[PDB]
Amino acid sequence: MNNTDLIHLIKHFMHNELKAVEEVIDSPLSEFANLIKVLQSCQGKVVFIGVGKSGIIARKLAATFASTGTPSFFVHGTEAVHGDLGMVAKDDVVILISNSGETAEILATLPSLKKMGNYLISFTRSHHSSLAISCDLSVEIPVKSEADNLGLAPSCSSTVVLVVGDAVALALSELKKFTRADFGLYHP
Ligand SMILES: O=P(O)(O)OC[C@@H](O)[C@@H](O)[C@H](O)CO
Repeated sequence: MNNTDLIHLIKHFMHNELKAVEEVIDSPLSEFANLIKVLQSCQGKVVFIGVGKSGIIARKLAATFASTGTPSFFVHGTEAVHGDLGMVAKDDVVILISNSGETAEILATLPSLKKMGNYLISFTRSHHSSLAISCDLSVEIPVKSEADNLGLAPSCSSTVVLVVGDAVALALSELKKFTRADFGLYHP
């Protein structure tokens, strides 16, 4: 493939991701106000749980929440069922990220988390997913397709969830009057 065509091929995939983000910005995001309110009410930490590429985005979002004034950390969904559920205590709020809302490893956390009693939020592509049905607040982040021809590689979905989560973090940060001086304290 010549240089100009290589460049168009790269821009094709970038553009697919751009479209997926646009689809979400153009959507009503009705439950986002309730999402903000639940997060504002959290008296403990916001614990993000995921596996695979969702889990890597969950790690980014925990770090972004923390760096902008909302204490948060990440627990991997498999490590959770091998003891790390012990990191989650009564006042913590749990956000579980799974694009399908069917990932076996993430659903495996749910019986214990129901016993533990924490407020559970899901980020999935469907309110009808197993995970979403089991959570207290389902946030639906619709993703039509992935960017690859096969539609198999998390690309559109991982990027959309990152943009959505970043915007949530920044709205909470602005709402709580997080300052440059607070930012410097956590970023020496
Ligand atoms: O986002 P869910 O549907 O949980 O899928 C988890 C993983 O399978 C996915 O992110 C993984 O990296 C495979 O692509």
